[PDB]
Amino acid sequence: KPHRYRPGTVALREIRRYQKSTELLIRKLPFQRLVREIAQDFKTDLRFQSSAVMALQEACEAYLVGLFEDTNLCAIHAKRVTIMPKDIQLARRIRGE
Amino acid sequence: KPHRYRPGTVALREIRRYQKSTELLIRKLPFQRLVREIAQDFKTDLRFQSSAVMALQEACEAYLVGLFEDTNLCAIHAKRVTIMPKDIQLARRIRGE
Amino acid sequence: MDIKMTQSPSSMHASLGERVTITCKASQDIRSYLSWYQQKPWKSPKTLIYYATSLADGVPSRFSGSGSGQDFSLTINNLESDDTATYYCLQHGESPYTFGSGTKLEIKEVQLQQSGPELVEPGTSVKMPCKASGYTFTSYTIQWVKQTPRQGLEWIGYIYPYNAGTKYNEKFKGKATLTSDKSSSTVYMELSSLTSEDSAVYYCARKSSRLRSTLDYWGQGTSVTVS
Amino acid sequence: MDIKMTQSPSSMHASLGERVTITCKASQDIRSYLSWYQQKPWKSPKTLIYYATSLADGVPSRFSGSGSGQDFSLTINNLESDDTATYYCLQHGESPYTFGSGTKLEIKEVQLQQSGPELVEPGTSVKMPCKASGYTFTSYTIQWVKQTPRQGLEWIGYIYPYNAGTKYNEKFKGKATLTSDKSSSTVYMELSSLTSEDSAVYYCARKSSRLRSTLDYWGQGTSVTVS
Amino acid sequence: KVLRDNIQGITKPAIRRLARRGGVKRISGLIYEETRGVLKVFLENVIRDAVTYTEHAKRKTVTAMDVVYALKRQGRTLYGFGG
Amino acid sequence: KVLRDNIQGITKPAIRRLARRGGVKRISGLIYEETRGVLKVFLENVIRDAVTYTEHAKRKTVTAMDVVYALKRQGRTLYGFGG
Amino acid sequence: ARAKAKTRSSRAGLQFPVGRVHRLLRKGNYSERVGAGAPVYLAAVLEYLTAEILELAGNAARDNKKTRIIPRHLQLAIRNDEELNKLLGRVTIAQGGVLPNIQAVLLPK
Amino acid sequence: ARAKAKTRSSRAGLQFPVGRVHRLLRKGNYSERVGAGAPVYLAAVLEYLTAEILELAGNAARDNKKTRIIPRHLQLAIRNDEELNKLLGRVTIAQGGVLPNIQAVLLPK
Amino acid sequence: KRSRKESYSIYVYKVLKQVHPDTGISSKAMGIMNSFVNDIFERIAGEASRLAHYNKRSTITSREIQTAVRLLLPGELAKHAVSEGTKAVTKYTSA
Amino acid sequence: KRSRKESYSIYVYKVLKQVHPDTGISSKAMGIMNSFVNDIFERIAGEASRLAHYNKRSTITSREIQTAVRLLLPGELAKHAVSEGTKAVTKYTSA
DNA sequence: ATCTTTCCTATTGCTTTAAAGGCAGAGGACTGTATTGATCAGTCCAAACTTCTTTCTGCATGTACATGGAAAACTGGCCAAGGCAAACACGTCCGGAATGATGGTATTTAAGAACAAACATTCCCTGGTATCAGCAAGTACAGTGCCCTGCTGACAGA
DNA sequence: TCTGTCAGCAGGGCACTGTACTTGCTGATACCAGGGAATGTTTGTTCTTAAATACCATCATTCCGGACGTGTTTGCCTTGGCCAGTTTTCCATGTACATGCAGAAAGAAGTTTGGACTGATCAATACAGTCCTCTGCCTTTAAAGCAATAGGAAAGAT
Repeated sequence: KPHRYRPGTVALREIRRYQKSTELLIRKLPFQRLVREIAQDFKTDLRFQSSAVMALQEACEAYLVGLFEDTNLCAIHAKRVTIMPKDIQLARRIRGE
Repeated sequence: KPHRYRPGTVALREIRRYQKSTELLIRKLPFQRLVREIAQDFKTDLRFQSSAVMALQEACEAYLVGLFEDTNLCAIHAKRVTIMPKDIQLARRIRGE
Repeated sequence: MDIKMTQSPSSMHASLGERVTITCKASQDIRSYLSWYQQKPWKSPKTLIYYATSLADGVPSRFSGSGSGQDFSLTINNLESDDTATYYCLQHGESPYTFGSGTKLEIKEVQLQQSGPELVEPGTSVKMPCKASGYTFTSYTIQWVKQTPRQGLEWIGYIYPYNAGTKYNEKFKGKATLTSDKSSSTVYMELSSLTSEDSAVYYCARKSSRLRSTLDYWGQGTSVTVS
Repeated sequence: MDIKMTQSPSSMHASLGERVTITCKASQDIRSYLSWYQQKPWKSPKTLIYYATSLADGVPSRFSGSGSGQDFSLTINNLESDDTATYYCLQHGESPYTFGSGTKLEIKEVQLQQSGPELVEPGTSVKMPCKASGYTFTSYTIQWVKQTPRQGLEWIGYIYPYNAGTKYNEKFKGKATLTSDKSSSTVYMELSSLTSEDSAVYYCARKSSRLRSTLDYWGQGTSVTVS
Repeated sequence: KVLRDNIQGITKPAIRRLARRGGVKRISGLIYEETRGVLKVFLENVIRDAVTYTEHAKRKTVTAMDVVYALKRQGRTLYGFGG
Repeated sequence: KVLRDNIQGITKPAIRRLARRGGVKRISGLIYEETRGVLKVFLENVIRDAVTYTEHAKRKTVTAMDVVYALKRQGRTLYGFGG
Repeated sequence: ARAKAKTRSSRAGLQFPVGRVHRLLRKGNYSERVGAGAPVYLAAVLEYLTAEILELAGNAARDNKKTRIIPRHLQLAIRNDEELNKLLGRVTIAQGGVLPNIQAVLLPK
Repeated sequence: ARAKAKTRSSRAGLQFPVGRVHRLLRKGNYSERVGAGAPVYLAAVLEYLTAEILELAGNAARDNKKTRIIPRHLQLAIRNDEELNKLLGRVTIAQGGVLPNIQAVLLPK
Repeated sequence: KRSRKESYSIYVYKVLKQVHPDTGISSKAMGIMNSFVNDIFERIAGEASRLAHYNKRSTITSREIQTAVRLLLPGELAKHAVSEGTKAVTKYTSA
Repeated sequence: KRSRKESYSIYVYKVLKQVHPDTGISSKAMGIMNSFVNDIFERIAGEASRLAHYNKRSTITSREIQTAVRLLLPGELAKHAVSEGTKAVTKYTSA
């Protein structure tokens, strides 16, 4: 019988792992592509400094991490451990977003 | 037997009544006493313009109404209709207070 | 009570290069809340002028709008083969929006998806969607317009997805009902108790909540036929 | 490795209205993180000077401290009738805080509530609270200090209610355990495996998270006696 | 002349009306003390800034303009009092 | 040259990693599209402000200063690029 | 000869004061120098926003069979429009009240 | 003849530049005039805040057996302190990460 | 004598009479409108000042005001405000 | 020649060597400290400017800075910053 | 209690990023003059505080009980964990060109000063909107009565 | 002697009636917004000076595109565990509705406090020119940290 961790064990291990570290969690190249895709709707033939894309990725990841913290609090408020889309919606609504 | 509305009917009636109106819902004199009491800890022998207390009461009532709206949303999130102190705590936590 | 809108030149003919002037008169003051449209045959109308002087997005400077109060006019300077269409003036200074009678001229990304043509027997009800994309859904009302060969363009009502607030034309009260779904970014138009005269083409058009804004982008239209 | 604190005068006598000086020598550099306390008998200490030169709130200008590095001094200019007390120097420049031996001098609203005296048989555990009021409870740490006639003042540890962080003196690791209850704004000190030497007076003191802030307000002191 | 216990002046029916204007149909019994604590914290925060503004001007009367500035400093702009 | 559909480049593992850093233990299957929409809205707003700042400067390259100013204008101050 | 004075508001076709706006810009410590068109632009924008809010508030008053605009009408105008509500999202309007809304789950049955 | 120039930072006992701070206040369009004590006071406050954060970050680096302060240590210093976190509550530290915290409900039984 | 207090009351009243000839306005509503005008003025002026400072310019011109309007006002409000400002500046320059 | 870029790096490093003689600092940490110093400078300066404008004063003196520090910094941070500022001004006045 | 997997700890190399040293220019300091914003002492009246007195209206307390919240149980399905193959992200390297920065000219435009007057603020008055009170009119809530459908005891068929 | 079916009874659901609340109209009145009038101070006009900015050319720095190779990450599929959702029950705890008490509100007067205007004046800051030295950019060295390998210990699952 191959070894298996029960559900929730590797989840907690990953929580500790990614709270201990500080590296960016989104892949850099696809995020750069997304940034360029969005920007083309406002001004064609734009150029981006590398530091500009790095700053955008830092801001977006910090924002998403904070939103997920609020979402987790909202999910726990409903006596759940799974986060649903309605939890994100409630977090955004209370935040005023 | 005397007439008696079932629980929640007068609650909805009062909700409509106080959402239709605009007047201040806290009594003037006790709120003024509270305002003077709180300021007593920062500087003694302070005086207040009537407009200052009116502005404070307006701001406080608006803040409390908004906070109760968020609390009600939080309570409905947990499949309840009764707001509880944990709902206020969650609303304030998500608001960053 | 409703503002009757009169376009004097019911039809006209012109050649290339020359100037044209189309006048539209209001029975009551509307304070420059007038919009001009161009409708090719079997196509949705496109906006030319809004607020009685401002040029709509993507429209060349050949089109010129002027006037205020109750007298308004539209001017085209350098005519082309592309200018063969019907032109309407729309007033939205009062609650029942009224289109002009229309003027036939002949020369010798925001998107609103709409369903295809539908056949229905009298007495039933029909529900025609209007799926919008390319912009913030809640920030713009969705207007509904009925076009017939006899009565021309008629304004039905709108729904504001931001708060689900609706305003209906007194003629279509009860007959028409509007609802919206924010998750799908779609607005639905319900017609109850279809009659022979209810056969028409129904357009959904985007209008901002701003007072001077007009119906700027139109759906392709859903043609409804009643046996 | 712990910083031994040496007060040069162990006792002294002086008449009213003449200056006296108490010196406190630090074993290792602490960079001006020194405080002075006055403790009348059977009462909790009161802070006089913090950061080695700054007067605490409500302390008259007669008291003055000076020095930096490893040599510090306290000066009282006009000896009032009530200046007779025991004066300690506390260093908090490094993690294990240490008090001075104490100078017994004699001559010719933030509030922390503590429980009363408790008698406990050896081997059992005791849980003494420290109720706090008059300030933002989570903004300040609560510091616990043990006083005995023989060993004098000894620092146990602290609890930071903002994040429940704790730090303990090695002499009390395992012996002591601090917990906080933000709902009641109370901090609990837990002692386990009581012995004869654990008979002491335990004080809880408020301290800001700011590095230069010292133990500014103290509790009444819970006297614990082990049979 | 000394005021000690006016927080209880924010009575239960007043808090009920505030909740009703917010759309609350049912209210727990413990909501009132929580609401009083929240209101006290908010008032302390606003009045501290108002009194700071008053003291900087070397005045002894807290004007409505001081309250408006204190609110605006906290992202709670208030129209209708000389803003 | 053109870019069509890179929102799907924010893959499910990346969203799960972001949630893990946020302390999430269990994630619903519908969280990923919701997160993609939220991220797209946030990026659209920030990039619009940054591009406006760039255009006012009559430059055609978006600099880190433009992004920092755009984030600051939205109450999301970012340290580590202010120079 | 000396020309008759003509106020810059009338020259720009505005009702709001271009001169007062220019003086406020100069006195507000916003920049060392202020361009000629800056006060005209700012007065025009302020007048536009004022006209928009006033017309919405007047429509709200008409819907209520009232003749004068009160703070309640301003609140109704602002909070019934997504763009104005976003512009004034963190603003409190004295004596404005709140919009009537009850969550559907609280209604009977 | 002119006496030996003495930098105002040394005259005030500070490490931060009083002269640069004064020039930035003058060129910042904050007021028509700037007093002599304003740059000294502001430089002292900025130096105090810098020293506080740096010392907390250095202690955090020491606890990790590290010799150099990285953004992670600044994040740890700021977010472990209520007052600094309140001051910088709306600030994102690049490469700071987050504090390791897990809700008690999520831990295994 | 006492200091004179300036306000946008007369101009707000003129605009109201332009858009609603028969509608009045209460004193409290006029105070709210004065507060609104001052607040929007302060927002736009501060944003324009920051725009000028970022670009190392000593002058706030109509370009700075236009960019501040674009940044602050959301959606169609920005477009219509820009249109009105451009129209006003063009008319002012024409005369 | 290239345009020079000013920063608080050398002063931040001086303070670091003052508080931690042994520990160093990375370039990214130094940039974060520069951003922090600039941000707090801007906050205090803007608050002092608004204080001066409210009281119809043309000068930002140490009183405006002190009041801005009291309004901005929370809790004991404010009082310690005020103590440091008062000490610096007192030492400067005596020259 | 035992087996498996993960994390943590300790060497050793090498890598790269921090720290030291040097030069120039631009920006900070020093001295004196002008002047301008700000301090200090008087005075007045606008407004804040204090007290009294009705006058209720709203708050507080108490009683009956309807119903919403919380616990228990139970199951379906939705998500975690692991395996394997392929995608494509990361690194890196070079070519080309688009763009930002610098310098000199010249060119438009804004600051500053002085005077006239015209626009804005404060006072005064009045009349039209809005508030209050009484009486119908409509709406909706709650309970009762009449009609209807499914379950169970006794009858009828087998 | 055994089993299925029908009338009586229990439980639901729709319609009618009593009743409380909110709205709508009419009339009276009271009080707040709008129009007319005098002063002061702030805006407009004209001219000069200078300084901020447009434009044009050039250089060089940096960004975009493409190309290849390695190997870590993502996608898809399978298995099964445990968690979200549903149903049931009970009870305690909020809601609704008396009745009585008292203090909040409003009008009035009296007292008092202090905010702001006025005048004199005086201490501090801007401006200017000069000198010099502090800080930023360039260059070179070495020590903290990352990576690879191996071993130990803690923890999960059985």
